[PDB]
Amino acid sequence: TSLPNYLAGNGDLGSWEPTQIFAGEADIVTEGGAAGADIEIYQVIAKNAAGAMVPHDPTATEVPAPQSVAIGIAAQPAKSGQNVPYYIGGVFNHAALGWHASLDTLAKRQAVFDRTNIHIGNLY
Amino acid sequence: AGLYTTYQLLEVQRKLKTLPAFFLQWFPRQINFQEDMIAFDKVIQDVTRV
Repeated sequence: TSLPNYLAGNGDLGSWEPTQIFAGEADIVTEGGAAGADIEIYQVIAKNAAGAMVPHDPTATEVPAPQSVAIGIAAQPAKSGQNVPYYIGGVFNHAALGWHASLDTLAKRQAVFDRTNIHIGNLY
Repeated sequence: AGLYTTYQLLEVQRKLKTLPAFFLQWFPRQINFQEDMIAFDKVIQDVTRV
């Protein structure tokens, strides 16, 4: 870390791409709750049987387990035991969000948030 | 003659060979900079959408 470089050379300093989370104009609404697992930014979240936030996990069970019904979108990342701020309302670009496996197409990603204040849709 | 051959000097023949500037016509902009490195930011803007 000490010396300069006297010799010529090139360097690709880096690249930046915007992440657009909002895809519409509902009332954006947020809440905070304890996490039960490692949650990434804009990961879709559910609440487990103990009321702690857990990343959304459809087909968790033979009766479906409460992790299987999504409840919000993480606004900042958190480790287990920490508080997670998360969105409960708003219109969100499905592409930016973190999704479970097998929840591939937008047609499925909408089905997670029909009965809800959140709605999830495509950007143009 | 005898001691030394006399001479007439006729004018010197100086060939000064040079490399004239050709490629520098596409590098007209000059930057004198003391910083360690030069940097570019290049932006693509696909405004062709309907």
